[PDB]
Amino acid sequence: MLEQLEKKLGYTFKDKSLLEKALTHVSYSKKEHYETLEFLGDALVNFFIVDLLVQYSPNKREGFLSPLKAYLISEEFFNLLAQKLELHKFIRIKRGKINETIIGDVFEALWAAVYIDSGRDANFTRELFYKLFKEDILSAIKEGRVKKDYKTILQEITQKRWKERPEYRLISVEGPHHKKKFIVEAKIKEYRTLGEGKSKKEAEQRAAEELIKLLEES
Amino acid sequence: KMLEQLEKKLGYTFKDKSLLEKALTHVSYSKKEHYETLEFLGDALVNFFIVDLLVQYSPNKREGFLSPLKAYLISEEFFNLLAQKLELHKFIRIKRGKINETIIGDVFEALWAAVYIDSGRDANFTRELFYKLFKEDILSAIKEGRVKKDYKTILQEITQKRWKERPEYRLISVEGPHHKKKFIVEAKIKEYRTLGEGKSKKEAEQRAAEELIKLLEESE
RNA sequence: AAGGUCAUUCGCAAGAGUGGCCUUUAU
RNA sequence: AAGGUCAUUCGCAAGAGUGGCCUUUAU
Ligand SMILES: Nc1ncnc2c1ncn2[C@@H]1O[C@H](COP(=O)(O)O)[C@@H](O)[C@H]1O
Ligand SMILES: Nc1ncnc2c1ncn2[C@@H]1O[C@H](COP(=O)(O)O)[C@@H](O)[C@H]1O
Ligand SMILES: [Mg+2]
Ligand SMILES: [Mg+2]
Ligand SMILES: [Mg+2]
Ligand SMILES: [Mg+2]
Ligand SMILES: [Mg+2]
Ligand SMILES: [Mg+2]
Ligand SMILES: [Mg+2]
Ligand SMILES: [Mg+2]
Ligand SMILES: [Mg+2]
Repeated sequence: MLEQLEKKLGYTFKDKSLLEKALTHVSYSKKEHYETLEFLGDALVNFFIVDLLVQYSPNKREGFLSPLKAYLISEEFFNLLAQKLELHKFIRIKRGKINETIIGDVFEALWAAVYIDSGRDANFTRELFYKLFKEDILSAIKEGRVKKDYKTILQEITQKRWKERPEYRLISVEGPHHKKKFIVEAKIKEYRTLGEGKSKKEAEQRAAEELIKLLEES
Repeated sequence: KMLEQLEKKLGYTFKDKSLLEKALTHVSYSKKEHYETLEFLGDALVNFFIVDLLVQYSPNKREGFLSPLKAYLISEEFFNLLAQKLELHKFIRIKRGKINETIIGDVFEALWAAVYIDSGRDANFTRELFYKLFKEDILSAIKEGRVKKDYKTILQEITQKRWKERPEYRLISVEGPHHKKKFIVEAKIKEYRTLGEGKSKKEAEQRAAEELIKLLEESE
């Protein structure tokens, strides 16, 4: 069933045991799993994306490119690129959902696989990667489909205005001990908002988005 | 130019000298044409070189084993060590300021991005050039335990397994001009205490943590 | 890495670098 | 990313994955 991936990919392995290893979670083999390929793949793809950014972005200033990169090398973004490859259909895994973290790990492991299989031909792998995703990446940027970091955007707003940082405090924690929903207040001066999520961080991001919003209505 | 000497050490001659010059130029010297963007590309480029090397020659290729190696091998400190081979500091163009380890580590990244660009974005070629200069020295530093230790992390792993607790760090003193400050910090776990000195809290906590680890290996 | 802040340098301002601190994001 | 820990799964132990929390490092 690797052949469907090999077509979506447009590459055929000279060693299918590499491709297999890259699609295989440890809960299906503690002998041959994506972990190591995931390590190389992260470095290899971060490089692809950054290289891409320096090529096409007119504003080449590190203060501009950086927060772009923080998004385009993120698990959240890798999962989107994986959707083009229907990556979840090829993942050797037993007990556990194929959640965003697994998908992203495989996506990293995959490109490591291609790289090594091509004989560590980074030039080839890079262009193959660009063949698949360059237009998708560049279009996300152009159309503003880049996830905003509201906590950082907020704090930079309030530090310029009041030389202070907002306060996030925990309001409630409810649900089964791994299906928890957090509710968090975010406050600056006397402006107060709420957020809810499945991590303390996620709820703080929501509240902070509301707070940015609230400060603009005023 | 003088660039011929660097080019010699490097084993590569630039087609575009301006490209080389930009990688060696701080913004204090030229707000128009300096190393910042190259530095950005280089960080990703060089990290990859390091990582691919680690995966290639290491028997233990576990995530949680390689990552701490990587964490030292892609650090400003370690890049300053590689820079020495090129004598990078005598080529850097900088105006009102010393050429500290941050500048050198920055230029080390930029220079590699510059070779990369100047080669027509040939990553295979650039990676082999890096290796020619640096592969043996890198592998040998790993082999010979010349890898800097993350004491604060080592220590909290020690105290957590033994006592299910993290050491406590408290500020004892600060000394000097707000831009040339010297910190003294205490690390504590149970009744064991050590002191540490540094030019930043983190560096002092690091020295404190190291001594505490030593203390714990005498009694525990 | 980014923002604020203390120091310092570019005569002050604006803007920038470097050093410290605090905080925040991504990997 | 690592360690501790809560939850959960692999029948328990051992080991490992996933989700939460806390802490630490590197870029
Ligand atoms: N918080 C962190 N501290 C140290 N290294 C990290 C951290 N996050 C990511 N890394 C490094 O980046 C590699 C790839 O990360 P990842 O894509 O999240 O699996 C890891 O194996 C580590 O070497
Ligand atoms: N703490 C950080 N938060 C976010 N991005 C970072 C951080 N440290 C390094 N980076 C990213 O890595 C790039 C290279 O870092 P550097 O080698 O320190 O100049 C930066 O330009 C950022 O894109
Ligand atoms: Mg990654
Ligand atoms: Mg992981
Ligand atoms: Mg990863
Ligand atoms: Mg928190
Ligand atoms: Mg770097
Ligand atoms: Mg850098
Ligand atoms: Mg910098
Ligand atoms: Mg900075
Ligand atoms: Mg982990």
